Amino acid sequence: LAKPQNTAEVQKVQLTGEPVPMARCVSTGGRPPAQITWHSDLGGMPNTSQVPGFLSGTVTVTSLWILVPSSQVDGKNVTCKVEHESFEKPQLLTVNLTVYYPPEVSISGYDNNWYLGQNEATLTCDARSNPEPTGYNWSTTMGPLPPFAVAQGAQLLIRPVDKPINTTLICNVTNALGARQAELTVQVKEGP
Ligand SMILES: *[C@@H]1O[C@H](CO[C@@H]2O[C@@H](C)[C@@H](O)[C@@H](O)[C@@H]2O)[C@@H](O[C@@H]2O[C@H](CO)[C@@H](O[C@@H]3O[C@H](CO)[C@@H](O)[C@H](O)[C@@H]3O)[C@H](O)[C@H]2NC(C)=O)[C@H](O)[C@H]1NC(C)=O
Ligand SMILES: *[C@@H]1O[C@H](CO)[C@@H](O[C@@H]2O[C@H](CO)[C@@H](O[C@@H]3O[C@H](CO)[C@@H](O)[C@H](O)[C@@H]3O)[C@H](O)[C@H]2NC(C)=O)[C@H](O)[C@H]1NC(C)=O
Ligand SMILES: *[C@@H]1O[C@H](CO)[C@@H](O[C@@H]2O[C@H](CO)[C@@H](O)[C@H](O)[C@H]2NC(C)=O)[C@H](O)[C@H]1NC(C)=O
Ligand SMILES: *[C@@H]1O[C@H](CO)[C@@H](O[C@@H]2O[C@H](CO)[C@@H](O)[C@H](O)[C@H]2NC(C)=O)[C@H](O)[C@H]1NC(C)=O
Ligand SMILES: *[C@@H]1O[C@H](CO)[C@@H](O)[C@H](O)[C@H]1NC(C)=O
Repeated sequence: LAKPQNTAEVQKVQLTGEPVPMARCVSTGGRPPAQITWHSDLGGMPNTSQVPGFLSGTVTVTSLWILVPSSQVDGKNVTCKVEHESFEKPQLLTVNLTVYYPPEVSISGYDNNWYLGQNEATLTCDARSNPEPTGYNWSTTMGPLPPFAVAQGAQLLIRPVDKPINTTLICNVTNALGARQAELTVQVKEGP
């Protein structure tokens, strides 16, 4: 028998409809051939294959992990387990998935309890994409931003109001692949 060594890269992927290979794992020069299995919180479909090795009697196994690409998987871990009767213990190889996609946006920092004459409250335009977003843009459903709302990069500062107002905000985010956007209505009364 022969002790074979192995590798594993990460096959970068876009947002195609079909299930494509997102991670490869390979054990070259096995005798006998090695056993390759995958383990992770988000299992899919592993497709294995093998070609003759270098020294007569050996075999190199090449297994790829196929899955239907999706935004929440970017950054997640996938582990390949190469087990063979010649190692001290089953060897473990881990890859760091990668998926490019348009920006998914949302706005936080608003508790329906906004009243007249309060202190400066600021909202953040939460956005998760790959690769990182290149530009942020604030505007209103009416066109230009009201005078009490001054834009600050990826955040919008809301100053004190003298009289009640209404305005649905829009955060247009642009990264290297596209440009998306969120919506959001905000109110300020008097009450107590
Ligand atoms: C901010 O807007 C509110 C109302 O907000 C409401 O929802 C928004 C998304 C828009 O669709 C608005 O058009 C809509 O009003 C203003 O106060 C609202 O005024 C309207 C009419 O002036 C009130 O209509 C009432 O409807 C109820 C039943 O739904 C009837 O019982 C009443 O008789 C009356 O017809 C509406 O009730 C009232 N909304 C609230 C929550 O009180 C508000 O004036 C505006 N801000 C400022 C500073 O003017
Ligand atoms: C897979 O690898 C990627 C990058 O190779 C990892 O992304 C990295 O995520 C960490 C934490 O989530 C980021 O580190 C933090 O950076 C900020 C700087 O903004 C710093 O303030 C923090 O103290 C911390 O160091 C890191 O920026 C980010 N890498 C890149 C290139 O953006 C990802 O976590 C890996 N995924 C898994 C499942 O291991
Ligand atoms: C694993 O993938 C291989 C190819 O990587 C599949 O082989 C294909 O087989 C289909 C029919 O089943 C053929 O139409 C293709 O030409 C083959 N593709 C290649 C690249 O050879 C194989 O079917 C897959 N294994 C399993 C068990 O599904
Ligand atoms: C995801 O994979 C990374 C490696 O890319 C893991 O990082 C290891 O963390 C352990 C314990 O924290 C360390 O002993 C190792 O040194 C780290 N690996 C490297 C190469 O530095 C991480 O544990 C994994 N996390 C998840 C959630 O899967
Ligand atoms: C968002 O910003 C991009 C970049 O300039 C622009 O082309 C696009 O028209 C904007 N989208 C909307 C809905 O305003």
